[PDB]
Amino acid sequence: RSLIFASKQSLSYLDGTLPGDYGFDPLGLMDPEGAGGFIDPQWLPYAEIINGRFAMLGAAGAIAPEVLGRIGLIPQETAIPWFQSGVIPPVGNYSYWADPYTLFVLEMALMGFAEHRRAQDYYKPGSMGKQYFLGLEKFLGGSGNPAYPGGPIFNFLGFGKNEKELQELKVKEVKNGRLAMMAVLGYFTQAIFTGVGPFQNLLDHLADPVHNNVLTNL
Amino acid sequence: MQDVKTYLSTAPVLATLWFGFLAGLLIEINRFFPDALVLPL
Amino acid sequence: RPLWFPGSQPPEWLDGSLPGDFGFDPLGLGSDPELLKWFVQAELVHCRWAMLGAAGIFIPEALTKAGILNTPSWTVAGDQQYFTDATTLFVIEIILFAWAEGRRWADIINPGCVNVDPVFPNNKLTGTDVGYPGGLWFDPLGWGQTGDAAKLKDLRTREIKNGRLAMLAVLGAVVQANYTHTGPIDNLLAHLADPGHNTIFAL
Amino acid sequence: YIGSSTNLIMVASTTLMLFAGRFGLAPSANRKSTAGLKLVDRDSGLQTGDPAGFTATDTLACGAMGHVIGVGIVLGLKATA
Amino acid sequence: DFLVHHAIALGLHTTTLILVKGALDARGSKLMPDKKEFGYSFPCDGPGRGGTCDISAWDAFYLAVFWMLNTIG
Amino acid sequence: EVKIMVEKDPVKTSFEKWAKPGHFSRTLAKGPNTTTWIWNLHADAHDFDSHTNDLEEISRKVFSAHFGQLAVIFIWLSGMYFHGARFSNYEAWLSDPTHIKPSAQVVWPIVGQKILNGDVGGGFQGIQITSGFFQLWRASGITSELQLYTTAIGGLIFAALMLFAGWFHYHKAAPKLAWFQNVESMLNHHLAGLLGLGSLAWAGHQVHVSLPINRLLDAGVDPKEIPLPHEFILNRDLLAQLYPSFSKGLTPFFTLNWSEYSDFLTFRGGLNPVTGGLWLTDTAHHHLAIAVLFLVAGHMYRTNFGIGHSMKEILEAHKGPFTGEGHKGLYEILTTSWHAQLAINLAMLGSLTIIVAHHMYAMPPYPYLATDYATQLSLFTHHMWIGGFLVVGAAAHAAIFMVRDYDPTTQYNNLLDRVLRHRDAIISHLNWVCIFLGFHSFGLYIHNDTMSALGRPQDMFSDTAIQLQPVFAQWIQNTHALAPSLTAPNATASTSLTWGGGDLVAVGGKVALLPIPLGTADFLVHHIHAFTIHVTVLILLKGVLFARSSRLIPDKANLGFRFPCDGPGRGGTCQVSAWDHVFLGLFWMYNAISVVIFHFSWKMQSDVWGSISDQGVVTHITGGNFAQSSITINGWLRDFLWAQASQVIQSYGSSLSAYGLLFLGAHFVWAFSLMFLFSGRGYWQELIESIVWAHNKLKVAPAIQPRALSIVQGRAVGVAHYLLGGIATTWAFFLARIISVG
Ligand code: CLA
Ligand code: CLA
Ligand SMILES: CC1=C[C@H](O)CC(C)(C)[C@H]1/C=C/C(C)=C/C=C/C(C)=C/C=C/C=C(C)/C=C/C=C(C)/C=C/C1=C(C)C[C@H](O)CC1(C)C
Ligand SMILES: CC1=C(/C=C/C(C)=C/C=C/C(C)=C/C=C/C=C(C)/C=C/C=C(C)/C=C/C2=C(C)CCCC2(C)C)C(C)(C)CCC1
Ligand SMILES: CC1=C(C/C=C(\C)CCC[C@H](C)CCC[C@H](C)CCCC(C)C)C(=O)c2ccccc2C1=O
Ligand code: SF4
Repeated sequence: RSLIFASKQSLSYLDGTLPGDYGFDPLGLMDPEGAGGFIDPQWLPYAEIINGRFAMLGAAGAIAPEVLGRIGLIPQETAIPWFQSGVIPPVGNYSYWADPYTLFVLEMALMGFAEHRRAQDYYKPGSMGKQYFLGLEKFLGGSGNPAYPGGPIFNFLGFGKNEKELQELKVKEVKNGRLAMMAVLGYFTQAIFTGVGPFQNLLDHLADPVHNNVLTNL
Repeated sequence: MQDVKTYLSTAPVLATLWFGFLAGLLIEINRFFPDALVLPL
Repeated sequence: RPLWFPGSQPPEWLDGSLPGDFGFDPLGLGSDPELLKWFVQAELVHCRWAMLGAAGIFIPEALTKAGILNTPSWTVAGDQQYFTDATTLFVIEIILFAWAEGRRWADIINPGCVNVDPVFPNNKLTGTDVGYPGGLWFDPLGWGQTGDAAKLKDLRTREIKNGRLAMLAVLGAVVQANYTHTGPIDNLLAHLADPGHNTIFAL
Repeated sequence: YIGSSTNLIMVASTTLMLFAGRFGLAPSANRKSTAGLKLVDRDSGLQTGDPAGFTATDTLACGAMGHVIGVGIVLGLKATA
Repeated sequence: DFLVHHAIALGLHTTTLILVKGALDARGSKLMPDKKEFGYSFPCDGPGRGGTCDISAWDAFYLAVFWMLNTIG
Repeated sequence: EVKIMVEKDPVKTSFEKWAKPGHFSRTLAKGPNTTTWIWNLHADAHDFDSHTNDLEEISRKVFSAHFGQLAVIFIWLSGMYFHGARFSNYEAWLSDPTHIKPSAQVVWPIVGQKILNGDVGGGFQGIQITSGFFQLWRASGITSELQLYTTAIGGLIFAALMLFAGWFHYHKAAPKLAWFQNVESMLNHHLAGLLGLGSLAWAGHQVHVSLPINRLLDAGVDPKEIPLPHEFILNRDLLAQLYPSFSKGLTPFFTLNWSEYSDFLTFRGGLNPVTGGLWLTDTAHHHLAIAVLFLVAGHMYRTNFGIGHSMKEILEAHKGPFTGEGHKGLYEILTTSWHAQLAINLAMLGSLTIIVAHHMYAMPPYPYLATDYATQLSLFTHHMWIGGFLVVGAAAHAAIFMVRDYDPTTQYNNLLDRVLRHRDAIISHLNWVCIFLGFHSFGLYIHNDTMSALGRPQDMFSDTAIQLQPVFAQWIQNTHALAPSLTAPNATASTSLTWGGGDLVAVGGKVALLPIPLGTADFLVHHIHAFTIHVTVLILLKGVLFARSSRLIPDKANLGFRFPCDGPGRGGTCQVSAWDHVFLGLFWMYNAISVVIFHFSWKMQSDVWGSISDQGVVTHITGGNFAQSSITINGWLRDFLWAQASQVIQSYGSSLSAYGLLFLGAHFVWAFSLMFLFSGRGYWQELIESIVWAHNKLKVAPAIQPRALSIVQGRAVGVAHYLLGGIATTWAFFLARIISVG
């Protein structure tokens, strides 16, 4: 029953059925009175899920080639920060098997075969596991809530079978999800200010914290 | 097209499509046959 | 029913009765039933001209690269000199297609009227559907006139889907000649060497 | 820089304005000034753990008036002394 | 001289147009059949029936004084 | 209480309402029966208050119409950047702009119009543009045409976004009425989010992109070898070699050592002697200051976070003994009427555009703006015409608020009720000051014409005859020149060169600016300007005040806005309507703004624009004749309307001959206006009856009955051709003369 940063306008719709329902809504964004296209109580918890899971793949992924290079498990050519890895070819470009403009077309082809399927399950649940898709359309049916399908592919260890266990574990997903969005936003501002990768930013601060903070470094 | 072609058949659109074709034709006559003051035929 | 967008509801005007119907109408231009029959007739001759187009673009240029034939590229094929001038090659073709497509114009408007040969009235086309004329001049093997309708619909679906790949291909050959200034078989072999880099973003 | 005059003004401009917004000396979200400059209580709806009524809006509002006033005192004293 | 003689013919023809129109629609017209019972130089007949500004024959004379000025100019 | 109220799918996106043209109005939904239906179809097309009585759907219509307008402006900006990218000599002009004219329009060689592709310089043929886009892109730091093409396709992307948002906020998620009635939040997000963050973002551009590129452009560096704008952001040593204050790296900003930013954030003032345009260290300090000031002003009003102002509480506490219950209900005026807010916003935008015109000839913000005289004359003239049109439209929508949204029950004994209660006093005293200004300015001109005609040059109002020196303006110009020494210390130079601080700036051998003299001629023409502005205020304010009723017609509000008259009664009630006062104020805007731009063109062609030879001698275009000829109407007809029109009429057979063609066709449209203005409906209706008889004789009668244009429509067509023809006449004469002598 922990409640922080809440208002009586915010608790009119945040009744606690959400996983990360801590009452934090000062602006009043999940109000069902003016629910529209993207500012509505059906898309916004599901938007935090997809932004949470891409940031948990993002915050872990932008530091993993830098941590693994200091301990000596990957080559130093790939042991590079995230910004000088072909993402922003101004601050640095690394030569992959393809140039990143061709890799972007390969990205949105595979994202277009993955996020269009994720899109139409939100508008109508279970309507995608009917048409033939490579003999694997039966597993891609999903639940009523489109943030958690829980099929044979997205729950392939079956972890969280109990309803009380799965609901409490959904709280740990969004709280690790929300920390990862502030990490990637923290990764973004440190890449512009410090100009060096985030694992070097942790190692610089762990040696001299009073001389390598945000105030000293730009 | 029971109503899209009805909008396309309205007076300003059909004046734009005809005079676009009409001025399009008279410009292209004035390219291959320019400075035409006397009809030779 | 296979559909182009499996979550979407199929349109009312695309009921699946047409060959190659996958419900793809986001702009809804085939909503009128009178204009839908014109557009199906427009798509049939578009499909067959592009498959005839793709056999004159990608087949002889593959034989040009393999050394089987010494034909020029498809972009510069009209620039070549022949026994008839290319300005007056058009009006021979326009006259010959005023009888080919003008008599096809009557079949779309009035079905079952131009199926009889005017010079010899005993000769006639064995066709009952608009866009599929039949007869000896167009179906000499008789594969398009079958008693069963499920096999006949799938064979017409096989004709449409083979067509619309070529309409992507001939349009693909046009933009490749405008961008790369290279024959599309040579664009394929450049892409077959290094597909990571030799793309549209190779500039 | 810690003992410099820029730090001591900007700390004290922020601290005194947060002291004024908490101890009922400044306008805040939960108390309004009328045309007579009289502090009258209101229910803004914002709920925090402060019994006086200090919320997350006021610590951003009085921090800003700790900063808008505090920038002007620092650069006012820089051009003068 | 040809072109300005057609300007002259334009001026005489349009002044004659307004003046013959004023003289022959003087008694009445399809907009207002009782123009004779309102006198010659009456102002208008009101905003009703679309609008009846300059409906009188004096107003056609008025509009053709501009046309004689343009013609003789 | 401020939060998002929208609702989902109000109207279905269908073309069946496109096919029926008059769907918005109940009278036009029955179909046409006369040819006046077509004109009321366009007249009531945008009038959303006449369609429905529900303000919610009206506000949704206005919001999506704003998005469609934004899409049209982004399409226009996409076109002007694509014309810079492909059909211009912007790189050639950017190599050296003192000899190559700015040109961004190529015509097609079809019918002899290829002579309009003139020799503008740089090995380029095209129409010489006067819109100032080249100097704007030089001030933006644009070096290549690839950046112009990228901005064009980005603007096309934003135009598609505005079209998508206009469809979205009418057919998918449209806001409700209380969303638009949150005016405190709208002002908080327009002051801080739009004008504050916009000024802050353009300040960041003018710190990183405009400033180093324009510093390298002052050094004579070729733009093909100037480093690209992101290289200053990436290689900050390259940015530090031009400004050493960048070597500290954002630590003086958070430690309040802003004076250490004195290398690139300055309060210099004046013009760059290299280019003739304002400094971008001053334009970047300007934008940073108006951003740290608009973002402060955007935290003023009360949305839903407790702190702020209810502006009804601001208004209802503003009440005085000379008014009583004033300012009360004005919040209910400005949140339930779109026309009242449109009147205020149009008055501020038109007056602001006039501010823009004066603050651009006088303080030219763009490099080589002042020395390209065509750009200066066209920018001043364009912004004066836009500003005059918007203030006449401000009075228009003020009058529409009176005739259709003014509720007298909610407005008792406030400011508006008392202004209506003494409107005879306002209009009569305005009438007196207009007649007094008319005699004491134009009769002074007539007196100068008479004594110059009668051979009495000493009996005139000259600088040599009876002097009328503007001592207040001549003192405020000395106060603005002798300011940096005592009243504004921290300034290196003065605000503008036109004040009197010297600094004869010569850029390319042509005068950018110098001290502007103010004499008897300037006094006379400023009193003409005050007179014409006052008379435009008189017709427009009379239409606002007598929109409800009059002594003549006490039931004028029931007749509406676009009604012609009551009839020939009460002596004649022709043009009693508030619309007809907007119609006459359009003519008085023509008169006012046309004399403003005429005074501008002659004043700076005589006293500012010119050339500087060796040993500091300044030869103007029309040397020194404003002080002696602009005091008589014969000088205005002779040394301005005849001497300077000696390049619009003999431009035939050259590249400027389209200005001669549009000069003559503009005279045509003006004399065509006099057909609609001087005539009336009933004559044309009976002439159309004769033509309909000739059609009945040959069985070519249309079922849509041919009708004459309505009286409101005939006046609208006449004033539209009058403004179009006269404004196009001045446009053609200006853009031929100052291109020819520039
Ligand atoms: C901080 C947020 C903010 C900002 C930046 C603006 C900005 C704007 N508003 Mg908006 N508005 C907001 C919030 C905001 N609004 C709030 C909270 C309210 C509700 C009370 C309104 C309700 C309101 C209405 C009803 C209308 C506007 C209109 C306008 C436009 C001004 C007209 C123009 O030509 O400007 C210059 C235009 C531009 C510079 C174009 C910029 C367009 C881009 C895509 C940004 C706009 C999206 C969004 C507002 C902010 C996203 C920021 C993004 C860049 C990260 C402009 C787009 C007017 C308009 O034109 O309607 C469309 C209009 O009358 N506003
Ligand atoms: C911010 C700008 C703004 C706003 C929102 C509006 C909004 C409106 N105006 Mg307008 N108004 C303004 C400013 C603006 N105006 C200005 C600039 C003026 C001075 C001219 C006025 C004067 C005013 C009056 C006099 C009246 C309105 C009215 C109207 C309403 C509907 C008009 C309609 O259906 O369009 C109709 C659109 C046309 C007929 C298009 C014609 C465009 C002009 C007149 C001619 C073409 C000019 C063009 C540049 C020349 C090209 C020539 C070429 C094609 C050959 C609507 C409320 C009317 C109303 O009833 O209000 C409720 C009306 O009576 N307006
Ligand atoms: C349906 C839909 C739905 C809704 O409506 C919406 C939308 C979207 C609109 C849609 C879609 C559309 C599309 C996709 C289109 C496209 C098309 C195409 C591309 C065609 C082509 C098509 C194509 C074609 C025919 C082609 C043809 C070809 C040809 C003849 C060729 C020829 C040739 C050859 C042999 C070779 C030589 O050496 C040369 C030549 C002579 C050259
Ligand atoms: C929990 C608690 C506590 C604590 C509290 C505190 C200590 C608080 C803090 C707070 C704070 C301490 C806050 C601050 C804030 C700040 C702000 C809010 C800021 C803002 C800013 C702005 C507004 C901007 C700026 C600027 C200016 C002003 C000028 C120009 C430049 C710039 C832009 C930068 C105590 C111990 C009592 C007790 C127990 C409990
Ligand atoms: C001329 C005139 C008319 C008559 C104006 C009319 C009939 C408008 C004519 C518009 C066009 C020219 C007719 C409609 C054109 C159609 C679109 C058909 C196209 C034919 C060609 C233009 C291609 C008035 O009604 C009027 C009313 C009040 C004061 C002054 C006047 C006035 O001066
Ligand atoms: S506006 Fe027309 S109807 Fe009304 S009084 Fe004048 S002329 Fe008569």
